[PDB]
Amino acid sequence: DEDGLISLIFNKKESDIRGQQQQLVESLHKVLGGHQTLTVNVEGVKTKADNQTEVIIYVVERSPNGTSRRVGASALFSYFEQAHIKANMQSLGVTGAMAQTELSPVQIKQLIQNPL
Amino acid sequence: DEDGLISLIFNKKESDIRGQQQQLVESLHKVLGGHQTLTVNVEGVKTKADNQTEVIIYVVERSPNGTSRRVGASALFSYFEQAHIKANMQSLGVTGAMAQTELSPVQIKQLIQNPL
Amino acid sequence: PIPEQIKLIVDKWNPNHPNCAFKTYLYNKVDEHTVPLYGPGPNEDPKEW
Repeated sequence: DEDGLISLIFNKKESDIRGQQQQLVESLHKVLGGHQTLTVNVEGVKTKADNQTEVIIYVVERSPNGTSRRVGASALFSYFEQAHIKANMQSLGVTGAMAQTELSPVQIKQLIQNPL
Repeated sequence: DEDGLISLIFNKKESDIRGQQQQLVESLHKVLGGHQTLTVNVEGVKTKADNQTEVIIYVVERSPNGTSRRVGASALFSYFEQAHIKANMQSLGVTGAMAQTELSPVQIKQLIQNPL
Repeated sequence: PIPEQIKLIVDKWNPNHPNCAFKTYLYNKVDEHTVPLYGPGPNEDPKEW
């Protein structure tokens, strides 16, 4: 979870993603609120189909004391799945998202008991 | 082991234990970390001598999916015997503890090979 | 006994689970130690589960 990796599927061709990567990364930064304490990093880009591309990201957050660390994957996924944020993501061409952390049974039970 | 029963000896009179049972149970809950996923239950209270009382407890743990079950007796005893936890227990008047599970020979051999 | 059958049929064709009559369970594989999670939700009879 500490590695903070979120996989995003885009309904865009790989060449289009790479061709405008600066813009894509900044738009993701804007979705996060645009503060200078958050930085979006691209871990990888992979074609999945003619017009489907997976983009793996993480977000580095800086503390008031200058320390930096990655936003945990579960925390970042939780933000992106919020209805308002998901809609903004869909406007960028995102059609899905996944975190790598395998949740514990108690975490899963909590999510089922409180799906919202 | 699934019944999760731990017997505790207190250096307190029975009337004192019963008279402040709410407080005693919450202090045990605090020793366990105080989370709302753990609940201390009193199975029985028995006088053993003028200023000695046995209190039998178990702990119910709730999973993220809303399921509940008792903490196994061996697991609970293992927690309470840890040096830091034992000291906290002694501050509540606990002078001894016992689990009912009869360990297997292989379990006993493991404990002797790794007493810590 | 007319407005009962009707309500029961309206109940059958519905996701509210008052004897939904379309009740089948499918087993989704999940590796340990995530078994303790899940954990049904709104209208799950522990009987069926």
